[PDB]
Amino acid sequence: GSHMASMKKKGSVVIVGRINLSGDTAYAQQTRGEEGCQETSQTGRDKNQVEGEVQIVSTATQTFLATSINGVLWTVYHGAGTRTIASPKGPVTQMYTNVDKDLVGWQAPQGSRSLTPCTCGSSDLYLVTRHADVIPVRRRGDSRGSLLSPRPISYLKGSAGGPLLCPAGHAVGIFRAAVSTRGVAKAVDFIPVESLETTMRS
Ligand SMILES: [Zn+2]
Repeated sequence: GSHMASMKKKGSVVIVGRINLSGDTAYAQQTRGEEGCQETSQTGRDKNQVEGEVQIVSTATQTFLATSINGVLWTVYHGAGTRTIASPKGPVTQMYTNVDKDLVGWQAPQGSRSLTPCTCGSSDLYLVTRHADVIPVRRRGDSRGSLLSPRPISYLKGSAGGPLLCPAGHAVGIFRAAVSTRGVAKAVDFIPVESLETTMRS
């Protein structure tokens, strides 16, 4: 049994900022502070204007990234779970949920812009972090790339759900997890865009 009257629900994922990639300079912009984030997570009602391809998103416990590709805002299951996302009309249910791929998605919010999936086959990639660093990554397999310059795992914490891009700025994948030893990240695991395309039926 249980005390049914006191049963709580997890809040929505809330967009709290974006990574601006539109000019020649990448930078993180915050669009909501912590108090507003908490309120918005509970109501699921977010009237803020959305712009851009890469959103900074938060739950009650974590902050990470989400990336629009082909009109779907994608992120990692390990960050978002099965949560709704806050929107101007209230909570929006996930359109895709795949724990096996560590992948979830919602319909892309009005005002967002989407990346296009890469078709170039290039192995020279670029990872965009939550701090708007653009880090060169050499692709090493279907789902892995090496950092040209290794760094402490702290640097990548909170970047899950962000994009890996080809030289032409098309989406190659979604960052999933760092590969590290003794706290040093030398590589990254990612969800390849073809996996998203198959999920979408595109
Ligand atoms: Zn490409």
